[PDB]
Amino acid sequence: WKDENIIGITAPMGFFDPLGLSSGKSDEVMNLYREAELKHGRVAMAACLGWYITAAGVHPAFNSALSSDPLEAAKQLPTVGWLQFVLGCGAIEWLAQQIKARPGYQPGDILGAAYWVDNSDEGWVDYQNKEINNGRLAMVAFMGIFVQDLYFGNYGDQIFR
Amino acid sequence: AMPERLWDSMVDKTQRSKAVPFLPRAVNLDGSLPGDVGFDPFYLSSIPKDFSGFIQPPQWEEKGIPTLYWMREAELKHSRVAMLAWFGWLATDGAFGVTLRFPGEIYSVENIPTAYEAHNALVSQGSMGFLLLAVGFIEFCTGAVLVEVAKGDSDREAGDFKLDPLSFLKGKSEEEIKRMKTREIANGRLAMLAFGGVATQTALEGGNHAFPYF
Amino acid sequence: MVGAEGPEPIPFAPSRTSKNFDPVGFAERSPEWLPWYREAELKHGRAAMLATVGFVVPEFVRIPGEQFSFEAIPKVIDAHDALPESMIQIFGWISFLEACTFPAMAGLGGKYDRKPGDFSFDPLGLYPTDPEKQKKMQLAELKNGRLAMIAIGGMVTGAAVTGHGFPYL
Amino acid sequence: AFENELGVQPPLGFWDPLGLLDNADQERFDRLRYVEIKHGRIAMLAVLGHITTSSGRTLGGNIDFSGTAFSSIKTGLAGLSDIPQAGLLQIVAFIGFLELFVMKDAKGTGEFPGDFRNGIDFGWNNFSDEEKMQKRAIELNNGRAAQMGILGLMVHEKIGGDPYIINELLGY
Amino acid sequence: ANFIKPYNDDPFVGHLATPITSSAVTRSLLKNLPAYRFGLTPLLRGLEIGLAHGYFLIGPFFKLGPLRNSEIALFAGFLSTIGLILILTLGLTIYGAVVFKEEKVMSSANVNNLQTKKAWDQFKGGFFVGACGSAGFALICLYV
Ligand code: CLA
Ligand code: CLA
Ligand code: CLA
Ligand code: CLA
Ligand code: CLA
Ligand SMILES: CC(=O)O[C@H]1CC(C)(C)C(=C=C/C(C)=C/C=C/C(C)=C/C=C/C=C(C)/C=C/C=C(\C)C(=O)C[C@@]23O[C@]2(C)C[C@@H](O)CC3(C)C)[C@](C)(O)C1
Ligand SMILES: CC(=O)O[C@H]1CC(C)(C)C(=C=C/C(C)=C/C=C/C(C)=C/C=C/C=C(C)/C=C/C=C(\C)C(=O)C[C@@]23O[C@]2(C)C[C@@H](O)CC3(C)C)[C@](C)(O)C1
Ligand code: KC1
Ligand SMILES: CC1=C(/C=C/C(C)=C/C=C/C(C)=C/C=C/C=C(C)/C=C/C=C(C)/C=C/C2=C(C)CCCC2(C)C)C(C)(C)CCC1
Repeated sequence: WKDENIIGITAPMGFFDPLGLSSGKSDEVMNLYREAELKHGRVAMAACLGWYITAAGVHPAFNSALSSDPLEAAKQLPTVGWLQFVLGCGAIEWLAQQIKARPGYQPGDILGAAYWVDNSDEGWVDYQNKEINNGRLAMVAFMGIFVQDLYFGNYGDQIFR
Repeated sequence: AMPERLWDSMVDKTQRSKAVPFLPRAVNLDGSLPGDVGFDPFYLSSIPKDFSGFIQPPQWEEKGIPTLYWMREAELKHSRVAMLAWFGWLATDGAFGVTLRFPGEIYSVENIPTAYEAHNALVSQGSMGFLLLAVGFIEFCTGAVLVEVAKGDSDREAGDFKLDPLSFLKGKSEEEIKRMKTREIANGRLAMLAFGGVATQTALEGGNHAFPYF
Repeated sequence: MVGAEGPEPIPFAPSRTSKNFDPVGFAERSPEWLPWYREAELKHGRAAMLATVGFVVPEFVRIPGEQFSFEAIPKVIDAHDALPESMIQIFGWISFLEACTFPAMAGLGGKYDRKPGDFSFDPLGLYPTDPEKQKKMQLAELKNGRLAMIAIGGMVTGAAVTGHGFPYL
Repeated sequence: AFENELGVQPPLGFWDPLGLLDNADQERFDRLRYVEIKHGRIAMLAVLGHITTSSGRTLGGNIDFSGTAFSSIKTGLAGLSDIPQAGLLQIVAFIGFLELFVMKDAKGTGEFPGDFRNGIDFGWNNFSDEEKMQKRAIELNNGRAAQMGILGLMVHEKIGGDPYIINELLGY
Repeated sequence: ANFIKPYNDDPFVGHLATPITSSAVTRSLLKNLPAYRFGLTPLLRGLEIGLAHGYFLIGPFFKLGPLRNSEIALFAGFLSTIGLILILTLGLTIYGAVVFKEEKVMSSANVNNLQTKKAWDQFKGGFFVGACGSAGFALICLYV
């Protein structure tokens, strides 16, 4: 699986896998790992962007809150405003299970782009690396800004601002 | 990571540098230049960029300077300026016995007590602005050569100008020239760090402005 | 494990031995990281040996200066936070030595000719002539470093618990 | 090797992330099975002795001669100091005497790890071989799920007020 | 890379296969809608469709109605959803009465086919049950 799924292998650490979490595993558990990693990166990339915009000031619908750990988790109402969102992500997950039980499917290809590209166009391979490398930088960065607000009071930039 | 790494075309994994024996020698260093012990722990000589682009842009024509050559040319100019600047900074402070100052009231002790306030004081007056123009003329008349050597049209050594008015080296064996050249470099190196010392201490919270600056 | 020395007859206190000590199998899983692992194990051991004696000598000696003194600081565990002008400075010069190490790390492995840990650092001349004594020589550095890694983790954690003198008892 | 056993089922399949079974023989695994079951058999009873106390159904009367009551003792870790000392000494000596003698395979004729039946069949051959493997997996999965339940109940009662983190939402 | 090719490898056919037409999202979504799902009686096809339409046709009648500000704002509009469904069903009856042809041979091995006269009638009656029932369902859900 390591030699057929070249996406994710870059110059800083060509196939960085210390601790042997990947050593001698079936495809089905391996394909789970890649589909988990891509899902974590996508959510973290969208969380980072959604956290910076609410932090920077522009929080548009009802004008409620600037710090966005208050806005969501103490303040936004549990009964409906969180129920629906999780329900709406649940229908996307259900839809993606129908996506996964088809022939010729990649570990993380919801759009079904493998119908137009066979992964041997480097530009495709190269662009995919851009998504996943960024996704990786976003997972650590969301954890960095979440601990920063869970513990301290500062929720914005501590490095440049 | 599956291209051919850039660490191989610029690191030479066969020999080792005289300075820092645990690192391999950079490819452009030799024993050829004066004052050389193979010292380049950051592998700067090995950067494959044309640093003559700063003077003339690379889009003007085909052309390329060796990176090592441009560095030596810099290091000589950094040496020469620092040998004079350290010497000139102390001499106007009276570190050699006599407080050496230009004739005239404007450059005397009463208007400028020590060299530390000579840059800001002379900048307002204009004598500083005049020296900027005078250096500017020389730099422009001497930095065009870098272009010639980068076009392969010259066989001039780095930092070499026919400036030997007292004929120190006319007819000296290459062993004699190389040793003399090493003196320009070793004394220049010590004076680059001497000026960095003097300019730094003299600007912290304490620190005097006497001949000794500690 | 073969060639690279280190596993040798020292009985562990549970009924096992260190004749080949790799419980979770880092040798067979990712053996390309083996030169990085030895190089790590060394640098952790070298700094722990120096920091062990670095706790011994500042009990009775105290180099001349007002900034650190017994009257200035009685508890040598507090020299970290109360001399920060010397702290950044030691940190600054280590960063000059660690920075010239990068290109040795960048070709750590089969590309550069050197074995991990092996600076060309022998001014006095004490590394011996033949393998029989040389492998014994490299082995004595490993155990002394490993004994010193576990040492200062017991020394520093002891001093926060007991708050006492040098053998802590 | 050990990928088609009782304990392997959907959704996760054969779930060995850390890799303990990459260098396991028969003997290495039979120790892992025998006690993960035992960890589960504790935790499933740790759900039963626990729910009925927080629901309030307590034993009638006092506890001893000297007059401690069952209703006064709270639920969770804080109730361990309300029980008397010699009362805790009878419980620990019980569960000591349990595993030393009677939770034991002394005949050597156990069919599997976790079998304490000791050759006295209770109607286990009444089960067909598929029904045998069904009931052995239900105990295990309820064993595995109760471990994370009690680890829930111990950590949430220490952090928060009640252990029932899932009954905390939508009104206690 | 190219994300646009002729549909079904037929360059002269007048269609383009784009990510809006044939991608994994739009393939699995359209294949599970009741007008295209495998394994549905034409009654069931019409039932579901009707169940999902009568429920939201409610909204604009109850809110922006001529009697929206009265104590009988819910009644006014529910009645007018039924009148909308009667017009839509009437368009379904007439469409199938003219598009499909009656069958001579009693021969019928596919009783499941939707594009037939017999099945369209079942499909039309399922739409009317599901749309009046979903109109009544949010009559209960809004009366709160
Ligand atoms: C960080 C320090 C460090 C590092 C990098 C190494 C590296 C190495 N050791 Mg080593 N060792 C150390 C400290 C270290 N040692 C200490 C303190 C002891 C004394 C107990 C030993 C005793 C020891 C023996 C007896 C042997 C080795 C061997 C080896 C080599 C092969 C094993 C391997 O790759 O695993 C190292 C890979 C790592 C990723 C390092 C482990 C770091 C873990 C993940 C930290 C996790 C926490 C840890 C359990 C500490 C507990 C404290 C607390 C958190 C509970 C390798 C070069 C073998 C050898 O020489 O092979 C030729 C061998 O026989 N080691
Ligand atoms: C959910 C998070 C997650 C997941 C599931 C993966 C999974 C994977 N990564 Mg990966 N990675 C991640 C996060 C993740 N990574 C992050 C944040 C980084 C940046 C350092 C990377 C950097 C990275 C590189 C450079 C490479 C991979 C590769 C791989 C694949 C092969 C290695 C493997 O099997 O690990 C399995 C991973 C898991 C089973 C989950 C990790 C378990 C964690 C929880 C252990 C402890 C977490 C950590 C120590 C917490 C402390 C830090 C902080 C966040 C608290 C595999 C699909 C390789 C690849 O692409 O091959 C094609 C590869 O070259 N990853
Ligand atoms: C983890 C992702 C995430 C989560 C949980 C939230 C959660 C929240 N955001 Mg937020 N947001 C996000 C990402 C997220 N945001 C991103 C990426 C942006 C940049 C566009 C924003 C921009 C933003 C603003 C300006 C505001 C919030 C607000 C809110 C709150 C109300 C929900 C809302 O109105 O969102 C609005 C934004 C969205 C609903 C878009 C986010 C979802 C993306 C990923 C769209 C993807 C949908 C799907 C992939 C495509 C299907 C449909 C499509 C094909 C047509 C809620 C606390 C308000 C708030 O509470 O302020 C304090 C508020 O003022 N959001
Ligand atoms: C790096 C060299 C350097 C620099 C930048 C300065 C700069 C300064 N000196 Mg100074 N000085 C130096 C070396 C230097 N000195 C040396 C080496 C000596 C001793 C021999 C002195 C002796 C000295 C005295 C005695 C005094 C100064 C003073 C001053 C200040 C005003 C001078 C002025 O405006 O220019 C006016 C001078 C000129 C315009 C002279 C012409 C300079 C030419 C154009 C330079 C180009 C030739 C150069 C040698 C390179 C040759 C070409 C090259 C390719 C080889 C100014 C801060 C005055 C002051 O304020 O003291 C506090 C003052 O009284 N200097
Ligand atoms: C892991 C097991 C466990 C533990 C440690 C506790 C701990 C506690 N319980 Mg509790 N309890 C549990 C299970 C547990 N409970 C079960 C299984 C039930 C219902 C039968 C209850 C019902 C219960 C009541 C009704 C009361 C307590 C009370 C108490 C407290 C005082 C001790 C006492 O009187 O025990 C009482 C123990 C029991 C009534 C039953 C113990 C059953 C054990 C777990 C069976 C396991 C051994 C068994 C012989 C195995 C059979 C194998 C077979 C094949 C031979 C204490 C906090 C009292 C209190 O003060 O409340 C706070 C009280 O009034 N418990
Ligand atoms: C007038 C007069 O004299 O009356 C007075 C007398 C007196 C004495 C004062 C009285 C009293 C109080 C009494 C009698 C109180 C009794 C209290 C009692 C009897 C309390 C049992 C707890 C059992 C537990 C916790 C079991 C845990 C069981 C555990 C933790 C297990 O999981 C066992 C496990 O085994 C499995 C299943 C399988 C094994 O593989 C693994 C293990 C071993 C771990 C009264 C009532 O007031 C009346
Ligand atoms: C005749 C005789 O004398 O003896 C016979 C009697 C009899 C009956 C035949 C016997 C038997 C077999 C028995 C007793 C078998 C028992 C099996 C049993 C009791 C199995 C429990 C599983 C519980 C699980 C998995 C719970 C997970 C619970 C989890 C993961 C939770 O979520 C906890 C949660 O709490 C949080 C953290 C928060 C709240 O938001 C939500 C909830 C509450 C949901 C014996 C042994 O043969 C002895
Ligand atoms: C600390 C200073 C340090 C710098 C500053 C630096 C910078 C670059 N590294 Mg490098 N590096 C390490 C140290 C440093 N690297 C270490 C310790 C490792 C082992 C973990 C390491 C590993 C690799 C691999 C595997 C590759 C690699 C490359 C380049 C590259 C050119 C990019 C370009 O211009 O295309 C640049 C600028 C790639 C190459 O040569 O080809 C594409 C390549 O595969 N590196
Ligand atoms: C906006 C949007 C969207 C969309 C969505 C939608 C479009 C939805 C819809 C929904 C709907 C539209 C729903 C519906 C529902 C319905 C219902 C819920 C019904 C019910 C019914 C019932 C239950 C029944 C009834 C009845 C009958 C039939 C008979 C008689 C009796 C009764 C009355 C009971 C998306 C995702 C794209 C994205 C984002 C945005």
